[PDB]
Order: sequence, then structure tokens, then C-alpha cells
Amino acid sequence: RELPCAWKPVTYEEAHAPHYIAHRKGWLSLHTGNLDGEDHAAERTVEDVFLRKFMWGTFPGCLADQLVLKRRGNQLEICAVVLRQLSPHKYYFLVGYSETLLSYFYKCPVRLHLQTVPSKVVYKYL
Amino acid sequence: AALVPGVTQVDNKSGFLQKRPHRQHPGILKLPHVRLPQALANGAQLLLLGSAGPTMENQVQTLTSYLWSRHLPVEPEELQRRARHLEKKFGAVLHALRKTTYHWQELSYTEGLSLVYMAARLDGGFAAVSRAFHEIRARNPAFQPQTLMDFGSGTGSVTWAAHSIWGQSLREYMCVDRSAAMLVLAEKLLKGGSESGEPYIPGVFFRQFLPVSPKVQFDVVVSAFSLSELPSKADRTEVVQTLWRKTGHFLVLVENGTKAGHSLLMDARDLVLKGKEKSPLDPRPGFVFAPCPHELPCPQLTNLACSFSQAYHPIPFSWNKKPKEEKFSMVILARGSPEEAHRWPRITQPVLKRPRHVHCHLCCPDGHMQHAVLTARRHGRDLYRCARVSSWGDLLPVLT
Amino acid sequence: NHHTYAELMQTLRFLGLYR
Amino acid sequence: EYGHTFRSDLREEILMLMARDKHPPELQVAFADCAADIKSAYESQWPATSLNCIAILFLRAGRTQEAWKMLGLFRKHN
Amino acid sequence: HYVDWRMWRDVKRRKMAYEYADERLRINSLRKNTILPKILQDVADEEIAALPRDSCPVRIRNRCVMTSRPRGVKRRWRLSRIVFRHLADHGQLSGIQRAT
Amino acid sequence: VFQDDPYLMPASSLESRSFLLAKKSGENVAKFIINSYPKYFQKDIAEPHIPCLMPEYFEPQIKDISEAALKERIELRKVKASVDMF
Amino acid sequence: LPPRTEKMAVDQDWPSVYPVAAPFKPSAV
RNA sequence: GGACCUGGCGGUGCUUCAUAUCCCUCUAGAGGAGCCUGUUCUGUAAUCGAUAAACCCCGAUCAACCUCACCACCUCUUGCUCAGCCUAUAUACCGCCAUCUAACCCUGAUGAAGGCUACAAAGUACGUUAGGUCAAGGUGUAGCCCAUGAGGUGGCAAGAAAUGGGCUACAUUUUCUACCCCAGAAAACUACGAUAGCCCUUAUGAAACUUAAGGGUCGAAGGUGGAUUUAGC
Ligand SMILES: C[S@@+](CC[C@H](N)C(=O)[O-])C[C@H]1O[C@@H](n2cnc3c(N)ncnc32)[C@H](O)[C@@H]1O
Ligand code: SF4
Ligand SMILES: [Mg+2]
Repeated sequence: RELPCAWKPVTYEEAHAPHYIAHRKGWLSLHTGNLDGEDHAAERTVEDVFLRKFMWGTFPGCLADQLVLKRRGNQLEICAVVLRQLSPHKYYFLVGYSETLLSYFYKCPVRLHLQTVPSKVVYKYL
Repeated sequence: AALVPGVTQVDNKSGFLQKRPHRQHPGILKLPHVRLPQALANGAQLLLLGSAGPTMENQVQTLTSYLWSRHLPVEPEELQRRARHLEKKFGAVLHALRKTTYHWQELSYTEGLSLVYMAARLDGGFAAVSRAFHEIRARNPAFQPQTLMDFGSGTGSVTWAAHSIWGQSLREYMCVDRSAAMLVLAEKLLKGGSESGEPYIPGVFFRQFLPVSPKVQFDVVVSAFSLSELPSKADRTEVVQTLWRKTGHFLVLVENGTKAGHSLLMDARDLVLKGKEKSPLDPRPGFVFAPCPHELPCPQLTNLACSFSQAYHPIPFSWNKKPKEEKFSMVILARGSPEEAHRWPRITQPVLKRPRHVHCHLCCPDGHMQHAVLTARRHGRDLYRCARVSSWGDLLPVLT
Repeated sequence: NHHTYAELMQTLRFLGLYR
Repeated sequence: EYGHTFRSDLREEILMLMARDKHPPELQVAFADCAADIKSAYESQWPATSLNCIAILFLRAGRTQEAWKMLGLFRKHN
Repeated sequence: HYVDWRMWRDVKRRKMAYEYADERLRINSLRKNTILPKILQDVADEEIAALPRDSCPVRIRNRCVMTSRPRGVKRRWRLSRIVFRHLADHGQLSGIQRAT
Repeated sequence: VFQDDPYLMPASSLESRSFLLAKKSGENVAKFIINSYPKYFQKDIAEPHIPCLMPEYFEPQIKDISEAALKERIELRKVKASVDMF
Repeated sequence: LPPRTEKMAVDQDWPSVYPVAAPFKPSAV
């Protein structure tokens, strides 16, 4: 009355912070560019950015975790973790489409390695 | 809407367009960076020689921040309403009410806290009051005050500004403060920061309670950062009514440039405009000389505030290096009737200059806020130049 | 390029193969 | 695993072969588990052979209650 | 479809710088030797001046390739500090780790 | 040809054929996009040059009335155009 | 479906399961 | 009205000390000049922001053109996108930072209530702000839309101070040379000292007094600077 009376689940990658990148986490993309003496780091980085945007737009709501972009010689492996929500026929169609389109866009033999999980692999609750 | 494309024209009286540049157009009211009188700064530093250590910096900063973020004392009716909502949603209500409400305390200004308040607010108050007085001085150069009062005259800042502006005509400086320490501080500052000496300004009268005689009307009555200290709306109402009754020519009211200060000054403005006295000794009506170009309710009270700024050089101290800006709200109420019907919009916000266009927020005489983007092609070369040179707190001379 | 990259998204979304 | 869950003839052959003769108790329990799984494959969608064989298998494995429940389905499907 | 007008202006500059590079080099080579007569060096100063102003290799800026930021650009990645830190903190830049 | 993931491994002959047909249809859609808009895939970055990863051109380039354009249309197996030009 | 690692004998020919470089498959390892 | 229980104390004083920050003391420097670099006003046709206060060697690990988003005119218009706006709005939200404000068991006669001793005696288990920020960390909304959009060519005035930061000195524990620590000269006015001014070469560039390096000329003030301030570990 009178005044004086008054008086979220996270995956393993999400759980760990950027300063654990070489201690507990790894690197999502692997290539030779950033090594001492090597060339074309910027080209690989731009390729990585486009690959991530393209995959996230071509597999909407399927990717359970981040992509892993591996590079061996001339090859380009997109190792992704997806859900078991979309039907397998659509997964095969999208894999074929993505392989062909990325192979012709980067002029290299791209290849996808989908791994399905039932649901987001929760590590803790931040 | 006091700015119509192609219809409104710049207001040319006394041939300011022909006989003067555009930078010297009548509606400019900017004040150069304020520097306090050397006597005042010397007195402040001398009085603060006793203790000006690292503790004083923290204390000054805390006092300034608190006096800024402080809210109005909450009236009982609002508390009852909030309590009702709390019970309907539900000691638990009283705790939830302790939170979501501001704890307002009376500030007991003893000697130490008065020293802190001096060191934290003398310069700012002087700057604000100086700009407020400059408003009257610039718009009516013929007015020569002889009598001044200062409610809550804690440091005499109003007295110093009144001297600085009208020292060749003022002869009486009534100062009122319940705080005896603070009266003593004001006297010491006026005597060069020394307990024994000669006052710099002649004719000062210090007091603790207001004058009593009804027939006495003072030309200028000022209250700067003082009404926000009163504990209740009833106290604020009675104080404002008394000041208006004893106002002869101008009542100047200044507060912190927050929503709190704007609301307080608008309540005072509306009280003074809507006269209740059945047969006052002074029958003269009262109007808003500045900064409002009308008498209707503010278009900015609903959710926003209305403030002004004045930049000034702080008193040299261990923590005061760069020039500062004081943000304050003001209102000047004058007895009688408006001088003419050609009143000009007021800029209540920083003018934004951009290539070939100028954003200006105007409070127009019709009683509305107009957010104008002035450009030469749409509004006129002279008007665009006037807009380009006008800034926060100025008057834009447009007619019809 | 930023034309190849941006207009390829435009074509892909219009064909309904990208979100 | 190869998608033949919903083939009737295969179920029929398996149940008949399983219920043909009397087997040691371990294999009887195993055949009872298989018969229960065939039962569930049916409920997830009734030849008299499959019904009778499932009943006999549950009986031989000692799961008397489920056989007595099967007695209801015999009457239900005529 | 570049990031903004400023990036497009710099893409325009880099195009003409490539087209005019051989001619600029040759005309510039005549003026950087104390052998040929001064009559010829003085004219190549006129020939080089008349070439379109954007063809000059000194008017090209290393803006970021993703945000067109004019400064704070690491040339090895062509990425401004804000965009680099975003990718490096997510472990999307191979080999990059925070120092200890 | 299939993927080792349990959710994507075909379980039946019909399912295996269906998955293969879906994959081939996706490849065909990608090929259609690539050939329909070569301008987005002409930028070559591969050393040595890979001819099999470049867009294919199915349109006549010679437009005049001449025997060489006829031979071009015959090389492209464009029957109706070849008859019309003959 | 169940992983195929359940069907792998303890004396199989491992090189045939991973003939070339491939990413880790939990249902195959 | 008698006896008792929990208290709180939203209260004080004193005593000893552990008493780290903050003090105090102690050590070693800088502070007064000449420059530059931000910023303040002023001045100017002439970037911006930093909106109460506490964070300018700030955005910028770099400004001749460009960068550039500022000014003078000139010049184009469905325009790199099909537009485009460094135009406004976080005084629209969102990110961000900031200001302020249990269960069990025993005892008391089964009362409020209480429960420890180790050479062991009942205890075990937020809200707020006419806040900042669009170098967007975001999403929207308002405007301009033959120009709040493009483009071109030139120009951002500078002397009064007020500050911060840095550099360089005022020398003899110094300066030059050899050398890299056993030498020879110079030395207070032809001593030291200028990253002060002016002139000439070299580098880069299309364009250099206008940016940098060196040489010449020059040899200014400076003569160690209190109150203060910077670190210590
Ligand atoms: C703190 S000063 C405000 C600043 C001052 N006006 C200045 O210019 O520096 C306001 C003073 O008003 C005084 N005051 C409070 N209530 C009052 C009242 N009812 N009548 C007169 N003075 C009052 C307080 O003692 C307080 O010191
Ligand atoms: S917005 Fe206009 S009417 Fe309101 S306080 Fe300000 S000047 Fe006065
Ligand atoms: Mg412009």
C-alpha cells in the first residue's frame, strides 16, 4: 500500500567452446592449405563456405550435426550426419543430385557419406 | 504539420535573409561550450583540497549515476493497482512488489555528501541553467531582471549563471535550502571557497524556508534539479503552485533529461497552465515561452521523453579531462500572453546531416511531432540551408 | 564470382531444389 | 530382415514345419518365441493352420496362458 | 550480385588492370632506363598518363570477399577479422586453433 | 552402389531397384541443370583440365545456310533440323 | 535395421570390409 | 495475570587478532621544452559516429588517386542484381554490453523446543533506461526512388588555445672512430642535442615539397621539470 510498506540440449560440438578446438574438439574441414608452405588457403575456405551453405539448403532439417569436409588429393568427401526423418528415396535422390552438381561446379570428384541417427545426439543441457 | 513541401516559406522579418548570412538566422540558440567562472572553479577546487583522492572519483561517479537512474516516488494508487494484478495472477505479492518497483529514498545531504554533490553536479547544473537563461536572453534582449529566487539552491549555480548573464541589473538573489551544510557550502563558494572574505556577487540572501509575504513577486523564479527531490506529488504540487504565485515574469524549471524529469516538468507545466485559483492576487495568465511552441499536451509524453543538451568544460579534477555534455529537460512559463502568433517549431533531438538531406524532429505549434527530411528541391534553398545549420534546441523559422 | 554463386541459388530455388 | 515379414505362405511353411514334431525344451522355447513374433507380425496388419500351429507351439513351450488367449481368436475368426 | 557498390567498383578496376597490364609494363619499361633518349621517355610519360585511370594497379583495394570490408583483411585468406574469427572459432578453418 | 547406413541399406530387391532409380533420377536432374545453364559451370579450376566435368553443348552454333551447318546438325543427331536444312 | 557388425565373424578377412580409405562407419566397424 | 521457549535486533559499542584490496611507508623512473599523432573547440563549401556519466595512438596490423561513406559544380536514369539507397528506426523488436534497484532417528513426562565433547556423551543422511552499438551479431518497418540513387573531375584550410599518447633531447656512466669491451681524440658554445625548418638525390607509383630513406644546409629551444604521475611483485 503505502511506499515504506513495500520496502536447451547441445551436441558435443555445441557444448565445447572455441578454445577447445585442438584439445577436445577437432576441425570440421581438413586440407593442406593452412600448412606452412602450402598455397590456396583462401580458395579452399571459400569452397568450404559454399559447400556448407549448399548442403544446409539442400538437406533442410535433415542434418543432425555439422558437415565434415575431407580432402585427399583431388577428392572431396562430405561426411554428414543426418536424421531418419526424410524417406530413403529422397535421400538417394538428393545424394545423386548433390554429387553431380558439386562435381561439375568444382571440377573434382565429390562424394557424400551420409550417416543417419535417430535424433540429435545430445551431450548435455547448456 | 508546420513543414509542408513547397507551401511553407522561411519567415523573413527584419530581413535576416537579405541583411545577414544564414548561419546567423534568428532561430539559432546554440551556446558555445560553457566554462564556469574562474572564481567558482577555484573555490570548488580549494574546498575540495581536503579530500580529492581515488575514493572521491568513485563517490562522484556513484552519485551521478544514482541521481540519473533515480525514478519518481511511486504513488500509493499505482502500488494498489500493481498489488491487485499480483494477487489476481497469484508476503509473496509484497516480495514480487519489492521487485518490479523502484526504492525511492530521501537523500540526507550532510557535509560530506554536499561536498560530493558539489564536485559531481556544480558544473552540470551551471551549464543547464545557463542554457535555460540564454533562451530568455536571446529571445528577449530587452528584459533586465532585478529579482531572482532559486528553489533548492544547493550550490548557487543558478546564482552564478544569473550573475553571468544579468549582473548589471540583478540586485536580489534569494536562495532557499533546508540543508544547513549546503547553505554553508554555498556561502563558502561565494566567498572564494574561504570561510572569511567578501562575496563575489552582491545582494545574496540565504534562507532555509521560503518567503511568506503574498504581495512580494520576484521577476525570475528558478528551480533546477530540485523538484525531483520532493517526496510526493502533493509536495511537488504545492511547491510548483507557490513558485508560480510568486513568479513575476518567468518561472524556469530544470530537471534531469530522463522520462522521470520530463514527466515531472510536464506535470508542473500543466498545473501552471490550468490555473485553479479562483481569484489570485495576480490575474495575469501564463503561457509556455520555451521550449514548447504551444500549450497543448505534449506529443512526446506518451512513451518517449523530451530533453536538451549543453556541452561544457568540467572543473579541473583528477578525473575530469574531456569536455562533457549535460542532458536536461527544461520549461519556461511566462506571465501574460504570447508576444506574437508567429511561433516556430522546436528541435528536440540531434539534427542529422546527410548528403543533400537533413533529418530534423520538430515539435510544431499545432501540437504534433513532425519528423522531417528537408531537401532543397522539395522545400527551398534558404530553408534547406537554415535546416543544415540548425541543431538541437533551435527554432526553425517557417511560416504558414 | 558472386554472379555464378548468387544466380545459381536463384535458379536452384526457382526449380525448387534449395531452401 | 529381407522384407518377407508380410508374406503369408512363408509364415505358413515355417509354422507348419515348427509344429510338425515334438522337440527338446530349448528348441521348444525358441519356436515359441518365433511363433509369438509371427503372431505380432499378423496383429500389425487368419489361416487356421497358422492359428493352430501357434497355439500348439505356445503349449509345447509351456506358455499356457498365451495358448488359452489364442483359444479366443479361434472362436473370433470362426 | 556482389556484396555492394564498392566491391563492384573494385571488380571493375581489377578487370581493366588485367587487360592493360602488358601495355602498361612495356610503356613503363621505356621510361625506367637511362639509355633511351629523353625525347622518347618524355612521350611515354604522356602515353602512360592517357591510359584509363582505373587501369592503374595502385587503385585496387583488398576488400574482404564476403563482407567487402576495406580494412582488417588478412591477405592469406582474403577475409576480414570479423568473418575470420567466426570461422576460426567454429573449427571450420583447417589447422587454425587458439594459441595458449 | 548403396550406402552402408542401416536406414539406407535396401532390404528387398524392389527396394534396391527403387533406390538405384532414385539416385539415377537425381543425377539426371543435376545434368539437366548443368546443361541448361552452362554459364554457372564454365569456370574451370582443375589442373589438368577435366573434359568430362564440363557442360555439354547440344545447340547448333552455325546459323547460316551452308553444308557445314548441315554436317553439324547431323553430328548432333538433330533429325528434324537436318531434314529442314537439307 | 540392425547394424551389420553383428554378422561379422571373429576370424573374417578384415581387409575386404575396408578395402580403401573410407570414413568411420559405426555400423561397419 | 504467573512461569517458560524461540528469537530477531531490520542496533550498538569496545578487545584482541588472521586483516588480504585500499591505506601508509619503501624503490626506479617520467613530468618543464621541440615535434608528431588522435581529439576539443574555432574556422571552413567541407566525413562520420561516441545519446547523462566511467573506455581517442578508436573503428584503421595505416588517409596522394582509390581508400571515401564529406564539399563544388558538371553528367546518367527502371539502373552490376531487377533495381538501388554508409537514408531513418535497436526513440521497432533480437543479440549483446552498460546505469540503477528433503527424509529418517533420538531428547524434553510425546509443551513452545532441542540434538555437541575424538581418551567422543544422539545424530545419520529478474525489472529498469527518450542508454550505447546495424564495422549486420540479426529480423522487420518507414521514407527517396529521372534522386536520400549512380558517375565524372577538382577541393576538405590551420591559427587561438586544451588535453591525452608517443618520440626526441637538455649530456661526461657523455659524442666520434677502431673494436665489440686493456685504445685514441672531442668536449659546454665553432660542447651536446632536433624524427625542428629549408634544399638536393634514391625507392614506389601514372602522378611524391605533399609518403619514405639518405646527403647537404642548419646547430633553434632545451639546461633538468614543483604540485603530480608511471610502474614495482
Ligand atoms: C540537491 S539541490 C539540486 C541542485 C541545485 N538546485 C543546484 O543548482 O545545484 C536541491 C535542494 O533542495 C532542498 N530541498 C528539498 N526539499 C525542499 C523544500 N521542500 N523546500 C526547500 N528546499 C528543499 C534540498 O536540501 C536539496 O539540497
Ligand atoms: S516535445 Fe514539444 S511540447 Fe513536448 S516538452 Fe518538448 S518542446 Fe515541449
Ligand atoms: Mg554521396
